[PDB]
Amino acid sequence: KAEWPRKLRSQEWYGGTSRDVIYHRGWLKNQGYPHDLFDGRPVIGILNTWSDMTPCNGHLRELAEKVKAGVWEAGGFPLEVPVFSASENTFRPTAMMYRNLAALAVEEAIRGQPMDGCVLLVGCDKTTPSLLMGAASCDLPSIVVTGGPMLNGYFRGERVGSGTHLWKFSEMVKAGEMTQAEFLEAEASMSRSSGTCNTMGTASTMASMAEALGMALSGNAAIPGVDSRRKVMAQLTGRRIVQMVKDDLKPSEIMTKQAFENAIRTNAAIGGSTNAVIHLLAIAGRVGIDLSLDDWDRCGRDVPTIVNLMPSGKYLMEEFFYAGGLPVVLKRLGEAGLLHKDALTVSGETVWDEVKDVVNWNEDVILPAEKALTSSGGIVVLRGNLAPKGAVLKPSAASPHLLVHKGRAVVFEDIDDYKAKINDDNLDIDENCIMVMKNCGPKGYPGMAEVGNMGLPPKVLKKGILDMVRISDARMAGTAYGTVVLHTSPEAAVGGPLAVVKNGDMIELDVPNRRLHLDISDEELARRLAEWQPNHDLPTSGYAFLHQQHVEGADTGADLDFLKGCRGNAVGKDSH
Amino acid sequence: KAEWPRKLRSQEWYGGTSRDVIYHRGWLKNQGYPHDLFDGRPVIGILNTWSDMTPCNGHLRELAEKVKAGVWEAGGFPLEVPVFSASENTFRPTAMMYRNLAALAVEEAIRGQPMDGCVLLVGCDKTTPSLLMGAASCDLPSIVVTGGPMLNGYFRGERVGSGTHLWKFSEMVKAGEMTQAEFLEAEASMSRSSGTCNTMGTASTMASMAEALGMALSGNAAIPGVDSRRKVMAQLTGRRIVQMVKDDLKPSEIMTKQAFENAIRTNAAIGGSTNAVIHLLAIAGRVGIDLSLDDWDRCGRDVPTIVNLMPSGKYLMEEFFYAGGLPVVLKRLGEAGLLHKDALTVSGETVWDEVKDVVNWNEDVILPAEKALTSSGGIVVLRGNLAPKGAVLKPSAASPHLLVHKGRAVVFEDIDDYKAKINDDNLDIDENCIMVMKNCGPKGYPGMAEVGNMGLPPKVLKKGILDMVRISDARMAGTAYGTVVLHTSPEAAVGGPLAVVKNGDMIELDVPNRRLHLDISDEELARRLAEWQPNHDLPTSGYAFLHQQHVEGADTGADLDFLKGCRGNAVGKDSH
Amino acid sequence: KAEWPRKLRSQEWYGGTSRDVIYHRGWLKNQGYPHDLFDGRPVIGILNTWSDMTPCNGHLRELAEKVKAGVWEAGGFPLEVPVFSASENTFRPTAMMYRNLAALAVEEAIRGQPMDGCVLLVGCDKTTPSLLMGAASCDLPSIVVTGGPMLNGYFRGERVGSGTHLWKFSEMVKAGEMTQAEFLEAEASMSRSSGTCNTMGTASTMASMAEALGMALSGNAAIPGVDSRRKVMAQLTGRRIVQMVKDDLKPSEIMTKQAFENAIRTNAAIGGSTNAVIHLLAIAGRVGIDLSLDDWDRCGRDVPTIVNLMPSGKYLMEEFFYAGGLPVVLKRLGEAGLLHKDALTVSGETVWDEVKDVVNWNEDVILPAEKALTSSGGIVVLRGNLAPKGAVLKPSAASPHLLVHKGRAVVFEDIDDYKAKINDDNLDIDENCIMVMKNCGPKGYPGMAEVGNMGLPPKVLKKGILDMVRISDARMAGTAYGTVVLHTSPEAAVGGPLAVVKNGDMIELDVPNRRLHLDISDEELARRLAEWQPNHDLPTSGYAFLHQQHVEGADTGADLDFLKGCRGNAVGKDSH
Ligand code: FES
Ligand code: FES
Ligand code: FES
Ligand SMILES: [Mg+2]
Ligand SMILES: [Mg+2]
Ligand SMILES: [Mg+2]
Repeated sequence: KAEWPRKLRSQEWYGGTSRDVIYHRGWLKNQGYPHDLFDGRPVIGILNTWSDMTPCNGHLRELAEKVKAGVWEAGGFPLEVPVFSASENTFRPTAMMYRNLAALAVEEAIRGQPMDGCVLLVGCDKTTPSLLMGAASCDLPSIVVTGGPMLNGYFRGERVGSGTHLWKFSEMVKAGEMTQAEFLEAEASMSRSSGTCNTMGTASTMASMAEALGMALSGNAAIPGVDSRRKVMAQLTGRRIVQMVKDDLKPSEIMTKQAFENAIRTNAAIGGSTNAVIHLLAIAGRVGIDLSLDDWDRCGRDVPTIVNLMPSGKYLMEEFFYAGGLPVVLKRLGEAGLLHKDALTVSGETVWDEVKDVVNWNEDVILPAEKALTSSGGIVVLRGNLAPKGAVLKPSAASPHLLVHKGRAVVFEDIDDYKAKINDDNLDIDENCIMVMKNCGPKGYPGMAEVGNMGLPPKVLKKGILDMVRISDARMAGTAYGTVVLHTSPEAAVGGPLAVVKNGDMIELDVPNRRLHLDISDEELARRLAEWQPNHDLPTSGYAFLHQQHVEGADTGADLDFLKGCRGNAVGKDSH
Repeated sequence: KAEWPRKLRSQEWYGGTSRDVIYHRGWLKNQGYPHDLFDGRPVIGILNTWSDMTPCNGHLRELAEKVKAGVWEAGGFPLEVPVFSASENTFRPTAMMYRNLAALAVEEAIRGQPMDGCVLLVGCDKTTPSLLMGAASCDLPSIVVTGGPMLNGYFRGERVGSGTHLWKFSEMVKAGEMTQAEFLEAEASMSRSSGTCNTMGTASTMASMAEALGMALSGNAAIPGVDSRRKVMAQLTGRRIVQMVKDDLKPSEIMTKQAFENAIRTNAAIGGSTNAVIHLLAIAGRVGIDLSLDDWDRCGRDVPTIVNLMPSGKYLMEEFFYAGGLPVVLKRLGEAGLLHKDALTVSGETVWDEVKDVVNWNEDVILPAEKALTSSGGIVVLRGNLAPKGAVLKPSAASPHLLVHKGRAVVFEDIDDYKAKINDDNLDIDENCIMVMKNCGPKGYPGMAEVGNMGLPPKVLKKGILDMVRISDARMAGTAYGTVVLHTSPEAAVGGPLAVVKNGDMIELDVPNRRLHLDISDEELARRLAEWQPNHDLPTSGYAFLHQQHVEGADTGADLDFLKGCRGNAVGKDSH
Repeated sequence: KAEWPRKLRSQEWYGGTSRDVIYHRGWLKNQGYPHDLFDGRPVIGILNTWSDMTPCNGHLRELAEKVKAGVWEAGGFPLEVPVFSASENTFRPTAMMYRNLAALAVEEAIRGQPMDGCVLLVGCDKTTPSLLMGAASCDLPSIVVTGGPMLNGYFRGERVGSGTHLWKFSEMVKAGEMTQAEFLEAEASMSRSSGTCNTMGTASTMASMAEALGMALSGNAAIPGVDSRRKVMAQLTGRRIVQMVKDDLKPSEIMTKQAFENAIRTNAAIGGSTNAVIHLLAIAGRVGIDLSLDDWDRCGRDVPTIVNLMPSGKYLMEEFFYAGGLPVVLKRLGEAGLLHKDALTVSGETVWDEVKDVVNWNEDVILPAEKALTSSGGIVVLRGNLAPKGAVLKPSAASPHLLVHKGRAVVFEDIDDYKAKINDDNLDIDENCIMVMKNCGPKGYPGMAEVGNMGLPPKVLKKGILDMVRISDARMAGTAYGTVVLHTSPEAAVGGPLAVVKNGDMIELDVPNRRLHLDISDEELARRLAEWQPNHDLPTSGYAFLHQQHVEGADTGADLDFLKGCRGNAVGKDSH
């Protein structure tokens, strides 16, 4: 470890008696700080994604105060810094488009200001990855505090998740099976405490990825946003980041290729969102680890999903927490040759040393190896002429008889074409057809929306059929079922083969052999591709234009090309 | 109703251009208020019992902000006013001693300052009664906001209440049946969100009493302190109190003898704390309603306890809430000739009009009339030479074979004598003995502590016996079982017959006939009483002295004598 | 000093593993505190008089957060506790009546809860004395944080104080010499930042008394409530109180008879409010120091008033601060044999060691000894048959030719009689008359209002006469001029000789000889006194009744009799 005492980067702002420093120090003193706070003790930036418009993060200012208390206790100097908050439930066209913008803004807010370490206060879907991406591109000691999930929803005395019962309550408000005064009580019971989606959606998955990567204190992922112990862990986190600054325990020493592999296997074990694939690839591209879609494939194999939570299962995050949460799961991976046991965490201990003594307190929700939901619930990476740079599928959430399936393509040229055609009873489609949607990726939608879980055509569900093969260049909510191929790359909008799929074309899906094949000749594919031109709207100005010019494919994390890698934390030139 | 517009009492401070008013108005303007806020619109005092030392009320400042928003929306002028917070879990000798002091301080803070209406932000045990007592002695329009109970505690995957498992975890930390690192996780799971005790203890009972008296919006009692809908109800409350000021909807028009009777029957139906007896008698003595121990007896009869919650039952407040909470219970009392249906509430509607359409969503926790826990779970008032001014007992929590019981007295001269003798194996006591404790009432303890649920002597539980008859002048937690006689009045310390009970004396308890008899001659009782002198310590100064001089007996609510009644809201003389 | 480590009184609540302690500790943990905060480190109660209805204290919650940060830094456990806030600008009949009630409530909030030390967050007039009174009756280590004065008011480009220009702007709104839109800008400029009255009124005087008694860090009195350095001093105060708990630096070791004498001389040097006499006598009666009106007389002599501030002078608190504030003044008293130099302060250093090196930066506001306003600007204590227990007068604010004056009495039987008669042109009064007002003391007004600075009769000011001798049993604002005799004791309402003064009686005022004489025979005084009966209204219930029964005279500080003295900090009996 590094020498303590030493001159930290904040002392470039706050150390000495040159005119430069009495400007910086004397200005900050107008908020009323004792002079010894500028003596070179660690200055801790608390990066807070709280916003009134990101209700998933509604309690994060209370957590900031707990962090602050911990920094004070440990003799640091805490400064809260709000950062761009990309909420999935408010941002249009899709929060995924603004993740890279939050990451840019976080990076520059870190490097450009006198902070020595970082607490990443996160919660809603895209906050966790964008803060880790921006923090990783600076490589100052950083630690994640997770907001935590909402409590269980109870409407009429039954367990309702968040986003699950969106179908029944909209179907019933129009089909007259409930009042409007009945419907307002129903909505008020789905999201009834501060916090994130309480299924194994993107928020729960990314909190789990943060803890499994070792970037948060052990136990961080599953505490309800509203439990006392979430405040406790916030204050302990504030104590810890001061020591981490002294020791210079940097993210590049935590997010090693072995830690990413631990996260991949944890994603399998928890049945986590397919969004974690895109985000971990993006975070690794900031740290500078070589991580690929193929790493997701090889490390995901033969890891049973063990947590019995919707969508894949029965319970919600509350129960996952009361059973011991993510540590119990990490133990089991360690008891099976799947965990890299000696991976360093932010506590200074190894992941195995943190988890090895925890007890599973409800085997109904953290299942024994025998009663697991799937024996290989990792994500699979399909390749072929239709996805030359790769596509992903969650086999746990699929239908056995459709894992190997060939069928004829019904094509939707974009999201509007899909909504026009799907419910139309004139559409030529049966259950062996393969639904194919284009122009839904990063550049195409724009922003790669969660439209990949296309709803089946009404004339197909009338037969009592619940699943069909669907392919697109889009994403999918962590909450989903069905045999869905996602993140098809290159996306249609950049001229990938998926752009030139026509109705009637034969498509073969072969998951056991990781194959996804468009059954046309190489000549016909070549001539269809040479004829291609970008049919979607091209922005001419604004951030939309920037994203259109610079976003990459979901196969490498869908980052902006000029933002890949780590640019360090060197202090910039002085402003006077 | 009253005339609106009109000159409200705040305009004595803030209306006109006399020097008196530009002092008052001009000073308050240093916090930055537009001038039209002083135009005579309702000035709403938000009386907040939040404190860092009353963790039951930990989230009340967040609720104050929701109330404030509602007052703003409705065109009032909101001003937060902290008031004395008597927390049962911090205050020694007992929070009951400071309830009257909080009520005094609340009363004077209302009458002495320019507020036209009151929001009573309450939660922990004694806050609800002391704020209602002080507000009732002013009779300005007032409305109660309840903090709400803590979530269910889960330690190892089983439901633990608050205060229930205090026995097992202390027994096991010393008997070595769990680590110290195991014990710290256990404690951190008993009280794991902001709020009050989540059984049918004094806090849940007094929240229910407030709603049943109609002094809070319907649905107020059972929302977890931490549920979104508790904030919603806070904001609606802030809107409503502005209209109530305009209409002059005063507490004296809500807390009618019929409303108190509705509360008494609700206490029976919910199996509520015996503390509600003392508090409702105290609140009624401020409003000026004639309510007596006998009213508790007659109105409590033949009301089954229907809510299946500890101590009397199986579940906790969370489940009571998800089933529909107190409105469901008030409906059932209305569907049975037990409710005064036309009693006015603070909403402007009648109690029956508020509840009549609500649905019971879990009959396991709000039981049908057939499966009720007791068919007459009201409280009973015992009288006799031993309690000439009355004593109370909760028959639901008693043992059938001990409802009628005569036995010989084992006397404990005070609380110290009890702890010295109870575990001593030399003590002459069997299970037919009647345990009798003195000097535990208002003047005696001092403050009437919750020591009435005396623990049995170890040599008696060795036989597998769980209950004995106990008598004292003390109180009991809302959480309790056993055949216990409470609030024996006059207390021992003021020379009531309980003072002169000696070991070996025959005592008869006869609940069906409301009898509690000390079997000695009237001559022997007279000569024992003439010999009496006050053996406990007499304070010479401080608040303890004031309480010693002026507190009355638990039979009339244990208020201070010079604080009984309503002194109105007349503006006092001007300070210059 | 005392042993550190040791078991502090909070460990009676939070130390061990008995059931008693897991109740207390486990409950407080619902706000989310790490377990080691209960390890016996100092628990610091931050007693906060903030209220939306005490605008003088409007920024005190921000200061509480600065204190909290300091307690955290020093390894204590900070808990904010709101206390009763007696604001002079809102409370009717007068905040003086509620000072003893705030002191009672503060005392019991300290002794009854698990705090080891106290930060007294104060500001508006009566907050400082009531918190010191309550804290002194417990004698736990305590330290004062002062809110600070408002900035200078500027209306039209001239310096206006707070309360000074109340005459001109009310005279002009009715005499048409300004618009109503002009008048609203004028009021908005008198009180234009958060803080207390910015003259040498009661708030500035009591802040100065706290610093001179050594109960606040040096420099505490004069920082504008709104200056950055007031937040700095709050945080330093939070650091310091943790050490003070460890060292057991108690108020009884700071408020020695020598410290009170230092305050008396400081009051003279600053030309402080006559209210400080009543409050210091009250505080000393809690500590148990023998301090008397005579101590005020002897120690006040020959101390020139040096601070050039209204009412006695030209500038306001802002300028007093920029010149060095109270330390500069304490130095000068030390450079003149007037200071007890070795008096201990809360910093651990002596008062002289704190101040001895400070520099006077504006001798226009802290005057040299030559240019002083008065050479003996202490307060004088008059005695005689008319004030047998004493009366006070500020000679600086008097008229030289009226210091020795005999005249005939014009009597006002109470405050209502005065307002009825004073402006009536039929009243038999010239400038040699001595105006005498009764029934304005503690029991009489009730509450001893600031009505002693009676306005002269219009027919007297028409001659260009600005001063007349006035006598009453009332108080006076810190802001005042004129030859006024105050705090006449015993007050009229308790049968003091002032009760039986009749029109035409000769009264002699002789300040140089400390004499105030009612020129009637001892026989006529005796028979007038035997005929006396209490003509004012007697309260029958409520706090008014309590005050009527128990308040004493202004000659001993006007405390409640049963609240005099120190009752210690012994932990009370356990509540279960
Ligand atoms: S919307 Fe924020 S967690 Fe799903
Ligand atoms: S201690 Fe506050 S609710 Fe029981
Ligand atoms: S009114 Fe609060 S300082 Fe004068
Ligand atoms: Mg999402
Ligand atoms: Mg209780
Ligand atoms: Mg004053």
